[PDB]
Amino acid sequence: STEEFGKILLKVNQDGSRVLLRDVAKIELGGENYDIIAEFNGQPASGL
Amino acid sequence: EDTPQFKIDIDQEKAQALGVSINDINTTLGAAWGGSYVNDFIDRGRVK
Amino acid sequence: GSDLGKKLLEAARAGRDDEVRILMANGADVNAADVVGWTPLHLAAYWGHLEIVEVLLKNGADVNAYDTLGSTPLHLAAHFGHLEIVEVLLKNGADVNAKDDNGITPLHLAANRGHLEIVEVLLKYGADVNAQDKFGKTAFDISINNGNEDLAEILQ
Ligand code: NA
Repeated sequence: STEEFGKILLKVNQDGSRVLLRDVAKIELGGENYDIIAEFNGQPASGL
Repeated sequence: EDTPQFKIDIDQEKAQALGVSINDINTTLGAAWGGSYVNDFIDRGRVK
Repeated sequence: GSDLGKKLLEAARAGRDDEVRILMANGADVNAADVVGWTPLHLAAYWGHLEIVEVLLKNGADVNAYDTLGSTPLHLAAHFGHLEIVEVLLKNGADVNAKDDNGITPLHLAANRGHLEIVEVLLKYGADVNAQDKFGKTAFDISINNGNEDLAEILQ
């Protein structure tokens, strides 16, 4: 899940505060690529 | 059927705090308890 | 370990209510434990079999029985989101502040898996919100690290 990737510990600062991956990045379930977008009669679609 | 198994959680913060790499932790556990195929030697003309 | 003890462990796990009933009548050892120290109550708590948790406690099961790593049925029930079983265990005198060998409590486990209803019940029966595990972590420390907004607000 995004939540688990979010709480990945990148480093711990001198004062003891934690830098998590969600502190340096937005974490979402997104496409491997964003090249192909398909429509069927105008409405959203995928296909083979 | 499902059986009892021993879940161990590595504390990433404690490892980083003591300056212990996760590679060294995971190798030590894996090598010791699971075994590790390192490389080949030659026993009386046969690679093993 | 007896013949009926092993049968009860398997029945408690499988959720076979009618078989547990017959085994309770024949005096199957309720304090029977497998090699990892899990009682029928441990197993019933884990797999979420409410009827059998109730029947085992009626038949003098140890509500605070601990496995070889110091984990109780309340630990299991709290961790795996079984709200009804948590209430029953606490009503039959389960230690709400029970610590395993890692210093982890039912509150810690419930907080980790974001079981809000269970956290409220544990706090209602007087769960120590300031209780620290072996790493000095509270149920609150778990809520902010997990980024659980609702949970963090309750553990005020
Ligand atoms: Na690794």
